[PDB]
Amino acid sequence: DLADRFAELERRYDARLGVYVPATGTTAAIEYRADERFAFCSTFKAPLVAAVLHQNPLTHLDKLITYTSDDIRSISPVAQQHVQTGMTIGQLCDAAIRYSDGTAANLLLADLGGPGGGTAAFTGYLRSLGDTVSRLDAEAPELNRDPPGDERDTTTPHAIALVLQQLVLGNALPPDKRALLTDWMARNTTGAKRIRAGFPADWKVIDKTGTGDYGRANDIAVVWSPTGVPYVVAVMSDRAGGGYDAEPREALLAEAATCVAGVLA
Ligand SMILES: *C(=O)[C@@H](NC(=O)[C@H](N)c1ccccc1)[C@@H]1N[C@@H](C(=O)O)C(C)(C)S1
Repeated sequence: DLADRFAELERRYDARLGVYVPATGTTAAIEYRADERFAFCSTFKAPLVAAVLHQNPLTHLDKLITYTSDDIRSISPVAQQHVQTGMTIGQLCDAAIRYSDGTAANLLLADLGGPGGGTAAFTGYLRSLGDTVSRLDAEAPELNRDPPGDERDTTTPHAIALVLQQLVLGNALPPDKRALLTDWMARNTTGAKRIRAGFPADWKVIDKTGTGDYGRANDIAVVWSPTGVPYVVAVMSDRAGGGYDAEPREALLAEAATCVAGVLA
């Protein structure tokens, strides 16, 4: 039984696990702790890129953004290198999704603009998609640090899956912008050991990960069967029992995804 398997994984990893797969043509929704809040961590970068794409003409991708030494405040594998040159909006989107670059995401939040360095506008974008649950309150590095249970900087597996479904499968974005987001997630470099590890190689997987303090490890994905039937998969986890420095455990997500894949096969 799925719920039993998910509970077994929680015990194995001393973790809290949340899973949501929306209902489809012939499958019921899969849900486990799906309405409990979990920190977004870097998963917010996927709808962030959607918001920036939606907000602007496509060629806003070519706008060069400049920044400085004091802007590097978080893991930023790509932006660390381009302080002098600056990065285009398209480069920032690419880095935010594919390398989970924190500076890139902070700069995208500032591009979106408005109160809270862009976090209010980000939240407003989610509200426009019918998500009355999620909230972003801080940028990097703070957004990954809220104590377990705190509602700041949280979503739920259910909420984020419905958002991702609209962005990738539905009509939240026009086809050209939708393809940009989809391709960046398809080319993600950080997800090999999470949802991807749970699905057979002949399933397509696109995803965006997040990792945070208190053992936080998330992954949100869209997967397509070998015959092109898509499913949205959100898996979220934390390990409050280990305190702030608890190690995130990717294997928990790989195992959860393997269980989901077994049901969807
Ligand atoms: C988003 O979740 C980001 N997380 C962090 O910057 C955390 N402070 C962190 C936790 C563990 C190791 C390094 C940083 C980025 N997204 C993560 C991910 O996509 O899983 C990351 C580890 C690639 S950094």
